[PDB]
Amino acid sequence: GMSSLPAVYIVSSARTPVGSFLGSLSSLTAPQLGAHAIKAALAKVDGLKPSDVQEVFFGNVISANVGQNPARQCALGAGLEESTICTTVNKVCASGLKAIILGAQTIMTGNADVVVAGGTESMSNAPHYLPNLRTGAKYGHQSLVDGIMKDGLTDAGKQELMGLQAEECAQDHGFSREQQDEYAIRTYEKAQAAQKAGLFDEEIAPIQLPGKPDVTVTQDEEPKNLNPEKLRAIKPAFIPGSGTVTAPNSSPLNDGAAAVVLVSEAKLKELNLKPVAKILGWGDAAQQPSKFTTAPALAIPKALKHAGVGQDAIDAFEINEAFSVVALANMKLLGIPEEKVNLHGGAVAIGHPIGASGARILTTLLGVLKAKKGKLGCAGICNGGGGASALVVELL
Amino acid sequence: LPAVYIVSSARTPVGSFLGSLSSLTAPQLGAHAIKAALAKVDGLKPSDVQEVFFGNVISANVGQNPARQCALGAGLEESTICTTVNKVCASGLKAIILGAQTIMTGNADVVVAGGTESMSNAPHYLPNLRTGAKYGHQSLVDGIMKDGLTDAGKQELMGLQAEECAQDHGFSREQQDEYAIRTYEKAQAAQKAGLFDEEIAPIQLPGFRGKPDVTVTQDEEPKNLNPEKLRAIKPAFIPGSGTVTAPNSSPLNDGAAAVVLVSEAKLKELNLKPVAKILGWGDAAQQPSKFTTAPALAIPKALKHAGVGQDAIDAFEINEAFSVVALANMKLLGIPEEKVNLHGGAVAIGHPIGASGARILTTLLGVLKAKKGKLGCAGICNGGGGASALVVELL
Amino acid sequence: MSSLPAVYIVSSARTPVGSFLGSLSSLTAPQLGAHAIKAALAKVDGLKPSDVQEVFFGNVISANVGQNPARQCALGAGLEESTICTTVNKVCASGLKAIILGAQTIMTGNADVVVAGGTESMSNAPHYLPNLRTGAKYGHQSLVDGIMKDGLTDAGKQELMGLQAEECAQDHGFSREQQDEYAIRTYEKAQAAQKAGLFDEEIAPIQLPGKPDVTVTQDEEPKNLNPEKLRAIKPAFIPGSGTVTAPNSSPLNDGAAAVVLVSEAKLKELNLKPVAKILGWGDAAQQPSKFTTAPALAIPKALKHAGVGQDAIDAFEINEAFSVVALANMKLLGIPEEKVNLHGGAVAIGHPIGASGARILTTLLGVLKAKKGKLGCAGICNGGGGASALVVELL
Amino acid sequence: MSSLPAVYIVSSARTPVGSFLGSLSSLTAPQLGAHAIKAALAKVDGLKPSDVQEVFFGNVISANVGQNPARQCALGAGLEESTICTTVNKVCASGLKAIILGAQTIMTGNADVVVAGGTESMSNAPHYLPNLRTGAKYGHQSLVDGIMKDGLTDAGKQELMGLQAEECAQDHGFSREQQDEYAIRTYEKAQAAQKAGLFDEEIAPIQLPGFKPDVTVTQDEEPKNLNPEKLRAIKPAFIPGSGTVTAPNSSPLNDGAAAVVLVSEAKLKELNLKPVAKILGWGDAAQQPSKFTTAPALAIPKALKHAGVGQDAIDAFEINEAFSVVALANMKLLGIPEEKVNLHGGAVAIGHPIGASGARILTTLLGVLKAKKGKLGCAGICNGGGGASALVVELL
Ligand SMILES: [Cl-]
Ligand SMILES: [Cl-]
Ligand SMILES: [Cl-]
Ligand SMILES: [Cl-]
Ligand SMILES: [Rb+]
Ligand SMILES: [Rb+]
Ligand SMILES: [Rb+]
Ligand SMILES: [Rb+]
Ligand SMILES: [Rb+]
Ligand SMILES: [Rb+]
Ligand SMILES: [Rb+]
Ligand SMILES: [Rb+]
Ligand SMILES: [Rb+]
Ligand SMILES: [Rb+]
Ligand SMILES: [Rb+]
Ligand SMILES: [Rb+]
Ligand SMILES: [Rb+]
Repeated sequence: GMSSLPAVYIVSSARTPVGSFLGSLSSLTAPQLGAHAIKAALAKVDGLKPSDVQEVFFGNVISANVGQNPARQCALGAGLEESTICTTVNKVCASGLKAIILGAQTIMTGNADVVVAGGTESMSNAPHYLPNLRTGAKYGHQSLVDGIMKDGLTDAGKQELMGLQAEECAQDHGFSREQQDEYAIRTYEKAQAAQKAGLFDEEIAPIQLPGKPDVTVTQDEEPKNLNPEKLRAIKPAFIPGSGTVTAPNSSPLNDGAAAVVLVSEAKLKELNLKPVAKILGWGDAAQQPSKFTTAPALAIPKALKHAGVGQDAIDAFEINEAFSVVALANMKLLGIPEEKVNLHGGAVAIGHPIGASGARILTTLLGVLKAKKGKLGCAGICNGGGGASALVVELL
Repeated sequence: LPAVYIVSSARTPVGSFLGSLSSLTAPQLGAHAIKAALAKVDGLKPSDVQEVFFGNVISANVGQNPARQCALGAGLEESTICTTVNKVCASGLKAIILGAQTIMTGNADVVVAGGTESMSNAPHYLPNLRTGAKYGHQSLVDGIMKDGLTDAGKQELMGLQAEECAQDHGFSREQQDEYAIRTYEKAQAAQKAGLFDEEIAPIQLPGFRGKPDVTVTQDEEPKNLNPEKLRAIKPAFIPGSGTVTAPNSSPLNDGAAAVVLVSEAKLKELNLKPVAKILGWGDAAQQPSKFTTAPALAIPKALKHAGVGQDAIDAFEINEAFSVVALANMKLLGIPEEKVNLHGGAVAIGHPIGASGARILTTLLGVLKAKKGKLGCAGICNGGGGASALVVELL
Repeated sequence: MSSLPAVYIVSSARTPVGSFLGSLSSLTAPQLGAHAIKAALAKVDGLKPSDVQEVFFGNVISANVGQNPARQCALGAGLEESTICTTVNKVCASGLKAIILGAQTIMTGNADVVVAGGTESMSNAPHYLPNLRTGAKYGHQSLVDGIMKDGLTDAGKQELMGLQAEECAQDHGFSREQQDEYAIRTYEKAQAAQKAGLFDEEIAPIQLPGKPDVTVTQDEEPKNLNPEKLRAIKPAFIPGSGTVTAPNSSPLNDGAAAVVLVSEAKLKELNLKPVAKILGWGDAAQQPSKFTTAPALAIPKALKHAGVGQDAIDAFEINEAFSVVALANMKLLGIPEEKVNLHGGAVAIGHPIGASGARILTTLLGVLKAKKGKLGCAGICNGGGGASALVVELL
Repeated sequence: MSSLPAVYIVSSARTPVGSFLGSLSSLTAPQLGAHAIKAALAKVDGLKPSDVQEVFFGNVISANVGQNPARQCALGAGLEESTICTTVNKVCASGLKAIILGAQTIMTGNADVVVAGGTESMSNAPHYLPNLRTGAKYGHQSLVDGIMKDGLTDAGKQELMGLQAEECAQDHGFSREQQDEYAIRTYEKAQAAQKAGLFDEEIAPIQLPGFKPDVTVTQDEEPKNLNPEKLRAIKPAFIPGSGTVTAPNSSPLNDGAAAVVLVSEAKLKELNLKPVAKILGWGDAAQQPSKFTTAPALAIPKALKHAGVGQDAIDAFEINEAFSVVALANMKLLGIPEEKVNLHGGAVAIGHPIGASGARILTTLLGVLKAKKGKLGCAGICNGGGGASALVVELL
């Protein structure tokens, strides 16, 4: 059981704003975004130094042309000691949450006391691939492969976009274009309402862009884009005519990063640190790849069981909105009412930098718990390939 | 914390760059190694495997989650948890470490861990098509150079980091060439004595347009040694004064390796016979350009974590990123070469970077069984300034 | 020359000249060329498009335009499938060499009605991947900009034309200031001609399918004159001491131009009213990096072929590949600027390279009419060392 | 043409024709062209390379060849920087239209010594990336094969010329078997000519310097590849099942160049040059693009009428074998017996470097007239887009 293992505390978290594809943060690389989130998270822990960080796990999916070990570049960019252990993690969309699980485990096996974990993604700076230049292609037109499509959005087995599998999800659990559109509208409003109230101000670390004075990106870029008129009238994106999944009710392509700082019980009292939360348990699950959309229906109960906590005891859920239908399907399958789900909006309105989103939603979950005066939270995120990861936190 | 047992391991032949295995993708190599290792364990079904950690560095164009593709191609259940890991050249060993940790915290009873790389199939990148470039010649980036072989800070290839290592600790073109010949001869002796045959799962490549079927059983590189050609070849990274060459460096390669890990409880429940027991591990890191000598920190950290002294180890696998890397670390730890890489190393065998961390552990178990040894240690440096080390006991 | 059958220009037309990636960048080179051909034929009272027997059309950067750009221009303009079509490349002189060949084909009796001219879409010039058939096993590769490679780079020196312009400033002693004042004068002349409607007759406006429809009626570059910015900008090819700038060089541009040529017998048969008579021509060439002053050879040769003295020419068109090219040829030939490019030149109007040779001829006929002149001469240098020139009489 | 100034051929020369990515693939198009020009000039006793005033050179796929391929050919062959140089593109007819334009430039008195011909390096045709200047934000992108785009595809229908060859087989009733047995006969004629040394005079062997032993390329690469059983058993190349056009009975893709040296009557007498042949006339013609296959049935009578020569007076024809079916159809339409056609084999067996073939077949034609003691020859060559060019010569 968890209680036979040492405790792990979150003592801070931070995230960049989430920029739009080729948008506000498109000039920064994935490690520049990662360094920014790590540095801002560490600056929040009173009593802890960046040189105290021993190990880093950082998610990143589309690592092509990012260079050697994205996590190492995030760590050194943030002013961490060159002695820091750094590992990049790829569990597609869940990478940012699995990096946190692996960070927690490294404290629990006793191999570190201070760990930074999270994820980063610069989808704007994902390149195109030329796959056959070494052996040559003697004759015929050839292809420049979009690295986002190939390594981020296509299921490897069926060679099928995730949106076509989200469409399969809509067929599977009975959710219409209208049901997905009105959900999409509601989470955009929740995200806009949070923005208007300043409820992202704590978690977000504004970015200063050089160039005489500086430009500052302080807000997530996608929430303001809501136009309910065009949203309900838009042509569907994956099945012309009878499709239900659209770009407005799907997650966008985005840039962003998020980071949490984990410490062991020894270091927490030895440095007399203020803990923000405790990790109570986690769960990974996986099923048929084309059914990844509902893999949180397995991961979430497994994480609750690991934590020894009931689904009704949870005050707030973060169920990552890869698509609107993903949130609706898992809510129906679990019997979770939407009034406890994605209370400041979700990825459909906020953005989905795929390697970071597992940590982004945990960052937001902590804000939701403080803002709405809850204690227990559960984050669940599906990933292409059939999997999902889930985590259970107690606000301290 | 619960004990972690290795019940089997397997590896592909290591193919040469654009060579015997260049038609196979990294998930194809990885799946091959996984189901080969699982077939060696009687009493364990492939459906018993709950989680997979697989190393892979140059993942571009491999498709979503290389480790998931390795697991599903190997016949594992769609319920398996699959994570791809990149710690550059240490990826295959760090995957095994994460796998053992997952057993130790009680979240899995059967884990497959390892690594794969198809350097033959690493693409080139066009990085500015999305925003465009109005006028000017543009660059196609070689993914091997950018994401595998170039240090991020210095923007210098690994062979220049290895020239630092030579000047830092005092090894000449002669001492590195003599070492390369010794490890080539050690690799050729093992092939002839059949000492790789257990650990290598041969790959069948059937041609069927009237073409003949092909079986790859050997590692492709060891046979290529020519000491006369080796000694007289020109330097590769610094003209005239350089000590590092292509023959005394590791090559680019294709390969995969896997281990099956089980918990103390599952080993008893299913009546499994263990091959080894993981005793401890250690990750370490220092200045990025000095990554060549990071094993000098990782290896003692892994020895200390395991409660085992340096003089107790029967054999070391110190991954030969370059001949000079083995020579430098052998100097700083005080290890005699008579207890290092006893069946050859990556200079002669090949270096599919994502896989080598698990490749040298696989070969290490073959060293201990053949030499009738008890305690083995493997450490592997990685670009960025880090290294990973692991200590096993044969049973 | 006079001892051969006479050749008459019965019409001419040009597109507006669009800026690089500007107002005409959505049209392909054959679409621009077809537009110019159709508009030239529409001006000839008593001649049908079906009477056109043969086409010569210039085009330099033909990559990805498809088979035989000239044939595509011809069919796109509505000419018969019986029409003989040949694409011509003499780099920047292509459009004028095309007209020379068209005249010769009438002179040797093989046609009575010929359309000739040139077209270029520099906006739609592709990038090249040169080594994908045989492969490149390892290393960063390049994507070659087709404009630089096939248009603007001298093959022997592998230096861009701007550096040949600097050779010209050094060889004939023209400072940054002299080049800048020339550039301002030619922009002013182009703007004046524009505003006075003097390009209205020669230009065939282009309608783009719509948003609603957009019509392009004016050359895009002339309005861009800013004298203060032009005098203060940094030099574009040699830092610090350079003299050649983007303002005082020709730009990259899109456009086409065409003339309709007929024999003397066909003029009478169809009772056609000629606009001008071709009196003679000349090509010349010298050292490739000195292509800038090859018109100082080709212009005297064309005048001698035409049996016309230099002083009798009422207006010259000396193509402004750079401001320094006009200055140097005016100096070498002793031609006063008051007789040169009277409605502006390519520094201000634009330089679609395969078309400019025919573009300046169309403009020259307009100049001779507007300024009440009879004899004109067009001269255009080209990458590689060459130049072409042609003498016309306005009737 | 009789009332027009005379034009003499004083020499000709061609490279060996190399297979696609074969014996000559390391040479650029201007390197091949320079070789042919220099070799042709070396044959003229009493004429210097510095006497050449003007050059017309065919070349179709000029992408990445650099400025003015013809100029590069001329300067590479050692001609003066004063030489006037123009590159010509009438697709497959380029090399013969170049010679026509060269003859005209003598006839109008603007030159007395002209070199004309053509060159193609199909091995070194690049691929194109068409949308890098404006960018392409998202999606896989095409790399266009320059051979397919600029050499082999009719611009109107976007149809490969092999498909229009099938239209020819259907239009004129030529079976798979008629095309195959024609192909075998022309391979046999090429082999027989090769073996008897009948190409030795016209071919200029190429010496490739070793980077490694030097390599001399002496013979055309394709004739030896004839395998009659495999030629008859191979699948069709363009229409599965019912197709009649195959790779063996079509022209290959090839590298090579050819050149002729032309002089005026005055210059022939001034330098006391020995003429090889006289150009008697020429003709170009065109029709519906997809019927380019039988455009030589228009060009040949037009060139004969221009020359004042009857079809029956011709001792030998070169009808360029773009496809076997092209030679069969033009022989049928014009009533020309095969025993007068391509007496040393044609492009199906020798190869088809498209910018050079128009000049290559004229060089070979001069060799056939000498070997067979003929006097009057006619070369005709169809070209993509609907055209053809033809030329009549008299051996002196
Ligand atoms: Cl998965
Ligand atoms: Cl590292
Ligand atoms: Cl030239
Ligand atoms: Cl045509
Ligand atoms: Rb701090
Ligand atoms: Rb903040
Ligand atoms: Rb959206
Ligand atoms: Rb088994
Ligand atoms: Rb085996
Ligand atoms: Rb080696
Ligand atoms: Rb008309
Ligand atoms: Rb008329
Ligand atoms: Rb007009
Ligand atoms: Rb300009
Ligand atoms: Rb000679
Ligand atoms: Rb010869
Ligand atoms: Rb053939």
